Amino acid sequence: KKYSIGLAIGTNSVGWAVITDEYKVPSKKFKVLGNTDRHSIKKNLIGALLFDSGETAEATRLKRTARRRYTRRKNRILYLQEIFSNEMAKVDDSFFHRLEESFLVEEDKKHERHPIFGNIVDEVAYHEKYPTIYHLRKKLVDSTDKADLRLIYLALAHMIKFRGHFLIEGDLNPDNSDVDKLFIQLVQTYNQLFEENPINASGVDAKAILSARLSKSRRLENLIAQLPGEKKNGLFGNLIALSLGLTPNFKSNFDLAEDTKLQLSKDTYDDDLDNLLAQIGDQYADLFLAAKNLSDAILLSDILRVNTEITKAPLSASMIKLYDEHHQDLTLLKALVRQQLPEKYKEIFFDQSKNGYAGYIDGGASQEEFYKFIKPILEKMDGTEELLVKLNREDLLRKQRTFDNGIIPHQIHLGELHAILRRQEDFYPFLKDNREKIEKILTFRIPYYVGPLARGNSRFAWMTRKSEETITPWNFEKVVDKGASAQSFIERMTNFDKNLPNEKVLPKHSLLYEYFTVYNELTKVKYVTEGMRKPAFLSGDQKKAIVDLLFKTNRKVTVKQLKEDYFKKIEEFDSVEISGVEDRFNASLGTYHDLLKIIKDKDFLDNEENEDILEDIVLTLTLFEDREMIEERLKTYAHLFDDKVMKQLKRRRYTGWGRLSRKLINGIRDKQSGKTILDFLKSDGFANRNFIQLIHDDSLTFKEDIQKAQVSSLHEHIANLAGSPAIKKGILQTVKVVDELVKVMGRHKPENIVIEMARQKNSRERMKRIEEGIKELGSQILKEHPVENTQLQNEKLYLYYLQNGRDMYVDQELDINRLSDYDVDAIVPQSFLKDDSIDNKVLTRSDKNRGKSDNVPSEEVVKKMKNYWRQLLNAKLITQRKFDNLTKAERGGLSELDKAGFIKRQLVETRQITKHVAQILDSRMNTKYDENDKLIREVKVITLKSKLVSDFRKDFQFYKVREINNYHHAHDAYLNAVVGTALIKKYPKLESEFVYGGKATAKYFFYSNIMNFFKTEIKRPLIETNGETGEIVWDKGRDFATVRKVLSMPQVNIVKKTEVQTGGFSKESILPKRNSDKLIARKKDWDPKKYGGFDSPTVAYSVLVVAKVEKGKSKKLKSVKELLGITIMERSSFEKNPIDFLEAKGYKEVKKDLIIKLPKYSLFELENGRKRMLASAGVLQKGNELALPSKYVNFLYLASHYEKPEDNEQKQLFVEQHKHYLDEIIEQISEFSKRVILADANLDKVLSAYNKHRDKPIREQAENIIHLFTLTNLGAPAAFKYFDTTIDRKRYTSTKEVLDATLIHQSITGLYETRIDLSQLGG
RNA sequence: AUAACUCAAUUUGUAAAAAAGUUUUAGAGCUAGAAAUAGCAAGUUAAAAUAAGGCUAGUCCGUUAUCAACUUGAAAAAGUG
DNA sequence: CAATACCGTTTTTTACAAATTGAGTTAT
DNA sequence: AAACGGTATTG
Repeated sequence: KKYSIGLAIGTNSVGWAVITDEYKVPSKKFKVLGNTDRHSIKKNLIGALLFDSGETAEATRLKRTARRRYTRRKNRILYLQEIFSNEMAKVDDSFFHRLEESFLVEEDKKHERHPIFGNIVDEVAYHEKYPTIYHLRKKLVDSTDKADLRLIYLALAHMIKFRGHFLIEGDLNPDNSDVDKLFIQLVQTYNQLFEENPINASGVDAKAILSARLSKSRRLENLIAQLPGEKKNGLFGNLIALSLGLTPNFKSNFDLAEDTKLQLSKDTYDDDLDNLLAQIGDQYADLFLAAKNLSDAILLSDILRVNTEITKAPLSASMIKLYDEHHQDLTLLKALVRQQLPEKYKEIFFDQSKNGYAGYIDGGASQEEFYKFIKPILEKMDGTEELLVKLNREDLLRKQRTFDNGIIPHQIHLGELHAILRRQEDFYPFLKDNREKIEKILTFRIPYYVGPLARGNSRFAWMTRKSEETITPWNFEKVVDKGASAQSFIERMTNFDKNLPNEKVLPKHSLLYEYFTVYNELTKVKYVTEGMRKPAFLSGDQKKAIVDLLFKTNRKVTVKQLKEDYFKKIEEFDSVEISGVEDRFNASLGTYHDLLKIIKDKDFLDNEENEDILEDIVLTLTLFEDREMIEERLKTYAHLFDDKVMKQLKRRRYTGWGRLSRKLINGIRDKQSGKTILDFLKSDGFANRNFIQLIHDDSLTFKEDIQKAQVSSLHEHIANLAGSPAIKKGILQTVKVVDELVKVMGRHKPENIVIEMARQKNSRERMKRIEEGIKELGSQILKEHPVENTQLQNEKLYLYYLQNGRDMYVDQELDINRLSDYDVDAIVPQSFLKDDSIDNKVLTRSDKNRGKSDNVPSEEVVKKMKNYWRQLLNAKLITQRKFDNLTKAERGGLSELDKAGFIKRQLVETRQITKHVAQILDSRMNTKYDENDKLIREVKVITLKSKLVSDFRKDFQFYKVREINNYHHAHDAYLNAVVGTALIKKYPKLESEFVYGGKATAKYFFYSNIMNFFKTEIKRPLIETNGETGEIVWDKGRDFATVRKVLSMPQVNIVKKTEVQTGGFSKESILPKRNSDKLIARKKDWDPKKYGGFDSPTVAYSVLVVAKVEKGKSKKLKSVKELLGITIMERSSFEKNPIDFLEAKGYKEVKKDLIIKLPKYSLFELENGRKRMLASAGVLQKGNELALPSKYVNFLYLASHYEKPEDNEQKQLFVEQHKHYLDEIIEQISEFSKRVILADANLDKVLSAYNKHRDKPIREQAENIIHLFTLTNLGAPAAFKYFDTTIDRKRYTSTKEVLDATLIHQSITGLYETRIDLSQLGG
């Protein structure tokens, strides 16, 4: 009767198992529906659902936002053409049409094929005169002549279409007129102060050096080499760093506290410089106001590098510089190939397949791939000197439109747009009148805090209209309510107070929130001095004075400040011992001081009468980050403040939200006392009750008034947990298998459910970690030992680099060729913490350098290495967490309680995600109440970590080999049920920890020995029992036999979740034209034989069609049965009307009643038990699991790791004994592969390989057998190696055989099947 | 197990922007040759598209999540061994 | 028909909220 | 980032 369920919850599977009293897995007879002659079947109640990962919403979002970018850029051009429409119609009334049809081949074009002037002589003339658009852009900026309107339009349209970035705020004029002197205005402002060590400027060419072909980083070095007696990280070299753009320490420059890096482009900087200047005095911001005055020209230099006082179009002129240089260098490279290498010219200048010029210009070859190719050639010939200077500088044969124009800000483009408009407005009255309109098309940008400009058909939209009517760059302010919209952008994402759930949380930085924060910490500080019996609470008055004197004067108050500045001076004690605060108060009045600095007067802060004004100011400063909108919402308090001060508040932005509301903190009243929570936190007699105390006090009304304010789908519930969509898919399925297992078990609930649930890009972030950390350390280790990204995925090499080539425990340089002789020691030993992260790993010469094994590293070490752990910490080359764990011995180290804590974590699952899954299953199984209206827990939900079954597997030789088949998930769920239920039968004490719903030494020994009742020796007995109840928990000499027998059962229900495919219509590669039915038109009228198009559409699902086709001149109707793949693009027109769709495909007399949907993984059974899974309309997958006997699984396990005491005698002697298990396994793979795989040629290749490698070691043959299973695995054929032989995938490239096979519709567990024979439909 | 605070690190979800890439056309190829083909010249730029599309017609929406079969249901889901 | 092999859009920036993990403080 | 279905090309 009684039973339990076991579950193993992964991202790609749910393992499940039903067990009874004696840890047995029952079997039953299940109906078999359908049209076959089998009416029923025996099944074991063990199984696994397999499924493809749920994906994140990201890909979908980056597509969505780019789509919106595309539609808006189109609108940008359509705004400009609409302005030009009238006057364009008088110059050339087909001009906008010829442009829209530029894509179409001549035979589909309505107008003459030359787009700009609609004839060949004028178009050839345009290109000879304006080889690039930048040549035209410069001309229209500088020239004063009336221009052709078409030419005007094309220059503005290109600037509006490719308009650059919105990263810099406000206005940009090119100033490169005085980099030869701005530099020497700052050499003199710095040479007045440091008049006792003056810098020889020697009219040195700063114009060149700072702003060369080369970088910023280097360009500093090269300037400071040209200055005798100046450390390149000295005060002038530090300033000069900034004037480029880098963050120096500035710390030793002036010998202060911590590090005072700046950055002239960050907004922090106006306000930040007086953080350094309010240390060294206002007398030194003429050395920074001469170092902003060059922070300009250095900004623009790397793009522009053309004298700006001879063109208002420095950008286009720079582009023309690349065009001319490209022209010269190529006529030269051509001469120098002809005179010195002429046999190669065709390859370099005609062959597109090869990454020469032909490849660069007309093939698929990149600037990098081109440069890589001809460096050999260009140096394998003299004369090519100055050409190679450029190749190394990435200045050689540059295109104008390239990866690096990313840096160009929209303000540069706007400069030329403005210029051109000022020129031609003199001739074109419409341009003068619409100059501001046009400039606005380039400039306008929907604010991120407004979002889609929707009309309540966008699930993503939130913006509000003042006016129902079309939004435009021009009417935007008058029609969008930017304020309402900026607020919703935040409010629609923010929390409500969990205790008063209709009240919204306060801004984290609210003065009231911070008062709450401080008083809560402060009302539990307790002190003791001279002749006081015990330590006591602070009082009301005491807290007021401590708040008033200390908290309202310094960001941090320290325990020292509370001893020396308070108790010493007002309470007059010589020594005071305080408890509840260590070092400094976590809470602080951050906003109080921020606001004191900007509004001078403290009486205004301290005056309660105007608390509401002050809360609304910070709410404004939190809600918005647009200083305009701040200023607009702040000007209502401009009556109560100076001019100077509104310019300072306008700047004081804040970020973050509380967990609590104003109402809860300081509105709601204890009925009795009439006091708010904050009221109590300020003064609560001699009780000094906490926030969380007051919430839970029966003596007070807060507990029930909160109860009053409280308020009450599965799919919804799950999808709204915090966790990876991948793991959320596993969760929903496990809930659906549990629901099925209850139905099969007669709607009877289980006794218990035992869940356990598993734990270039990686290599580009690491390289970023490495580069930035060494830059911060200033270490030449990279020049000494250079590294490609992808070899930093070696754990020893990455740790070597993150350690600056040093032993992390000794202060000795590590030799980079000896990593082999070096240990990777865990910081917290693995014996306590199962963490394989870089966060708890370190590289050392000898692991023993750490100190003793049984703790965190030695104080001796910590003492000697510390200053070194904090260089790496300040460099991001370790995290605070690694740092805190390295140093821990100086704070005492690992307490016996700490160690016991960790041994518990290894067995007790604490992750919030797995707890919710338990809670869901508890709430769903336990729904019943008693006479007294108490919840009846009819079902215990039990949570294990994976270590328990992994240990139990290793400890009793129930080895998993993952790659034999999919059974191990099922197996794990079974072993969870048995270890689960057994464990709380032996120790009902542990329900505390495992069931939802000298004292450290004992705990420690207890949990590390908890699992001993399974073992016969450690002297303890066969039958094992519950002390109090006298229940049998484990027949140690029979219960292991039932576990061996269950794991041996060949018939385990494995189910691949069948799925309709969704996603991109096809691959995205826009292919060239080819004659081929495969190409898919990128638009209705673009025949892919003329225009190219898409390849490879995804089939959403396949559909069995029985119909007729026409054959012959005759069109005699011929019967067909086959699968047609319905593509994601097609699916919706196929569903609107199945018939019409198939009839358009060539089908007749379609039998509509035999159309079967066949989603991906649809399972078919053929001859001899052979099964196939549908991959697609014309591709199948391996649908069988190979049930290898357990004696072979174990042999493969141990064999494959001879790297395993007197226990390893029996282990290595079992392998050597049963070496003939090798042949017996090869034979099991071939009998399987011959009856079900049908890869005749691939089998011969594995057999020849096996027999050829027989004299090789057993270990090495077993590792290689484990590869051979990929031959046999369920799913898509895939390549594997045998030793050195590669066996390429034998693929199933037709679905015809399944048309006459048996379709098997499986329920989620596999227990219920509907079997269809398809030989019984096709006429 | 749970709440607030502090510090660090993660993960999820949203919006606003940028630069390329690719595709077709445009940018008169020249000269010998009956042609097959052979010499030389040339190249850096632009337009337009960037899921087909959709109706709600917005400067919106269009790749996430959810899916055995049978009956019921627009669906969500429920009933069926 | 089978064996064989090739291919696959990419980078970057700004603004924000939430939950989570894990080292501290105070509590239910 | 592979993995593995689309595609062509080869007899």
